[PDB]
Amino acid sequence: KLKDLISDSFDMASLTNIFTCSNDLVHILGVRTFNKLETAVQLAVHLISSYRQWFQNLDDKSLKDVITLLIKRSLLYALAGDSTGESQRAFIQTINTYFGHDSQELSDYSTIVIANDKLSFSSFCSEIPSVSLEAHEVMRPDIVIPTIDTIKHEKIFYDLLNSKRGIILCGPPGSGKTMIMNNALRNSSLYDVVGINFSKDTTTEHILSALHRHTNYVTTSKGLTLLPKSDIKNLVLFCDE
Repeated sequence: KLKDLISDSFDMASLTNIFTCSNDLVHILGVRTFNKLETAVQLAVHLISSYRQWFQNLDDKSLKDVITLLIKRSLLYALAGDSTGESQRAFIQTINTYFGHDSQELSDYSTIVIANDKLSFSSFCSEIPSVSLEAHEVMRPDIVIPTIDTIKHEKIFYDLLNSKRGIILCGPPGSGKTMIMNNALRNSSLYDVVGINFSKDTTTEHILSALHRHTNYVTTSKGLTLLPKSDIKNLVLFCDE
């Protein structure tokens, strides 16, 4: 049922225009759409399967709506996830134009959250509380001011990480990329961070030693030797620069 809904949810006649418009866009670390397709499909399928038991009680219209919204978000963050904020917004407008208008419209910060005691869906935007600081807390190297963009980036970073594919965080210096990664992975207790600071000269032996610091070799009759880690909690080999 879910695979039929995914296949019937998006049709290539609509997506040709989306891909062509994606080509007409400035891309930092530019990669051809033929390669971004893997990220788009993987993220879309992971997002759709993350709620695969909460569609049974949902009517088919709303099921199609939620599938289309997830597809739109994955396409946005794969095709145009490496562009400027304004370019992304233009791409939400493009996606909403080219997809059918009978589906839920992706917004700048559209998200899906749900309670099992009271079934909830549809787009939720600007639900971050505002906090005021004391006078003596103006500048310390420990104070973060959460905004809509920071929450959005943490959410999409976590969603990409849960899809089992690598993430490259491109940004100007002092944009808090490691800050976003730390706040995204410290809230959950399923990923372990092993940071590596790349230098001008770096050998594979550094990566191997860092992995061996946290990971334990195993030997099996099938699969020969494998390299798990110590615990069930997953690993993240964050390699900066």
